[PDB]
Amino acid sequence: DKITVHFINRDGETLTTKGKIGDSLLDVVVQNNLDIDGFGACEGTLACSTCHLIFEQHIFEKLEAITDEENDMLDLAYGLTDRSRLGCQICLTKAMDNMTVRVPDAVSDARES
Amino acid sequence: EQTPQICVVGSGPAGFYTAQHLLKHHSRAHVDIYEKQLVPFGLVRFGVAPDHPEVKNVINTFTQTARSDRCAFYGNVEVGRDVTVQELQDAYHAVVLSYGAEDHQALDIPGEELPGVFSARAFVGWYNGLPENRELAPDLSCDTAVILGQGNVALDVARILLTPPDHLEKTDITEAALGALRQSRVKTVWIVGRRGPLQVAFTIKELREMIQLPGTRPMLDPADFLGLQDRIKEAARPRKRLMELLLRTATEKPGVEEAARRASASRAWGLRFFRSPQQVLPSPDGRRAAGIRLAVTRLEGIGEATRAVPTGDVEDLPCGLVLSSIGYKSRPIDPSVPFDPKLGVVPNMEGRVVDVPGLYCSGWVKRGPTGVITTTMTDSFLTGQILLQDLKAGHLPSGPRPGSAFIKALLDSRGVWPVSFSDWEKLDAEEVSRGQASGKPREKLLDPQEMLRLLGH
Ligand SMILES: Cc1cc2nc3c(=O)[nH]c(=O)nc-3n(C[C@H](O)[C@H](O)[C@H](O)COP(=O)(O)OP(=O)(O)OC[C@H]3O[C@@H](n4cnc5c(N)ncnc54)[C@H](O)[C@@H]3O)c2cc1C
Ligand code: FES
Repeated sequence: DKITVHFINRDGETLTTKGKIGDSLLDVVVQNNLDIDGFGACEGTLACSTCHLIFEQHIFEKLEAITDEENDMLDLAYGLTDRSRLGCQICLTKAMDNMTVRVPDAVSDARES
Repeated sequence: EQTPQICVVGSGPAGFYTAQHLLKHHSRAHVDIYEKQLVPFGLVRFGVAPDHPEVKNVINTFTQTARSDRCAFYGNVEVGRDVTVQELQDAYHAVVLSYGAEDHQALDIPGEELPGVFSARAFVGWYNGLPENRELAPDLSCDTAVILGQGNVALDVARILLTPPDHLEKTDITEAALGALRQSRVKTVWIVGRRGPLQVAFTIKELREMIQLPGTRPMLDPADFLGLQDRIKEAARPRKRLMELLLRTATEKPGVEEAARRASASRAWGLRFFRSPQQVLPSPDGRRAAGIRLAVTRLEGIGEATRAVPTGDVEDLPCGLVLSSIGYKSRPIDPSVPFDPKLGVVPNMEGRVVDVPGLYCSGWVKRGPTGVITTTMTDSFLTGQILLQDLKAGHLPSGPRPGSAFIKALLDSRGVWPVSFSDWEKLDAEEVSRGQASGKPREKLLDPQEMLRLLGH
């Protein structure tokens, strides 16, 4: 890992770690063994929404153009914001070093009905 | 410290995610997963379509959990039959029911037993290798097929029915079903719902796949989307994009390329609205189903208990195959556990089974058959947590607990031989080999007795 990334887990706790550029945040999460409740279930294949992440505004603006394939899975995600993206679709870049991504928590009991 | 003994009834997503949560958030807790089938994973194996392999990837995470030293698998054990819930409650500190929703919603209409009428989920288990469905042998010689209900399951069987057979060649779809699908003369599939477009139960991913299915064209009536535009523009995010895709497809003239594609299409799928199945119409010799009588309905009686009610006008639809995909319901498996026949679930307060200390539940048996795998996952974590929370607070049986030491001896006395996860791995390896030759991920073993012969059982 050449760049650093901060993950704000659902329990407030922060998990700092480094991942070499080119890797999706799912790669950063998986290989670094971060404990994020059921993160990346389909293993980054656009079949779930468990890798959902909330990026910083100053970084969201310059991320790869979101596809329909990603929006299709993102609509089914809870805790959706205006800076949400599927973590496994975002490959790290040099400008992302030290950024802070937040894993959506809040009240998702609403999705269970 | 105490070494928690937890039992999970059912090895599908809800059971494996509850166990996953328990193992992750308690370093000494042990989880034993019971399953009536010979193999694990439930609907991820038997439900998720074979042309949806990406979704079956959650199996890798369950396999990792099952491999944990604090987890054990016990297939070929039908709780409530081979072992009672009361007996599991004596052996463990906590028991979690995660046996999904097996029962199928009957149409309850004249002629629903005519040959050619199947449960959409029986058709699915057919091509997905569920043993009980391997001899379904549906007659696909007729041109039209009608699917009652507009959920994702409906789109799944409609998609499998219209997908060019060759495109399914290298999926883990049973060779038996693929063979039948090659001889199928089904070219028209109608998905009929009791309500309107704003009520479709499917997601945009599965719909998009349908709209772009090779060799097919969509049959949507623009009239079903009249004075419905402004309501779409105001819908919530999850709903909006879905509806806009339907409205677009139903009312916008396709580009030169798309039109050419449709003019070339040899198969078609469509959506019917405001029609409830009134009766399955028989063939001349009355030996099979030849069509279905649909009653025109109206939104009448709104509020919480909203429902569509027949106006009195009917419409007879020609069709040789009728698939019922109108949801399902769990079923009681033990007289020791309470049951809500109306909602079709085990009465519970956020996971805690009503009036039964130490008894919990998760998945479809807890919330109903309306959640995808991600929904089931986050729901199952909540149950695992409320259980750990009761443990910490001291609200679960104190002390000892023999767990499997007791149940093993018990099942032994009863002549029930359990299938361990490692036994499953020998079977798994076998199915994967059989998939080598034909270039498929695997070739599922369908014969119950052969699967057991393999394991030495
Ligand atoms: C046709 C179909 C297609 C689907 N496609 C998708 C998809 O593409 N993507 C998606 O995200 N979701 C999909 N789903 C939904 C997904 O399958 C469910 O959300 C998931 O299976 C729910 O898990 P569960 O643990 O509640 O139960 P299940 O997976 O049903 O598992 C319950 C388990 O309990 C076992 N069991 C039952 N009774 C007993 C007993 N008495 N003793 C012991 N074991 C018992 C069952 O055999 C089974 O293995 C689909 C569902 C269907 C029906
Ligand atoms: S890990 Fe499944 S969509 Fe990203």
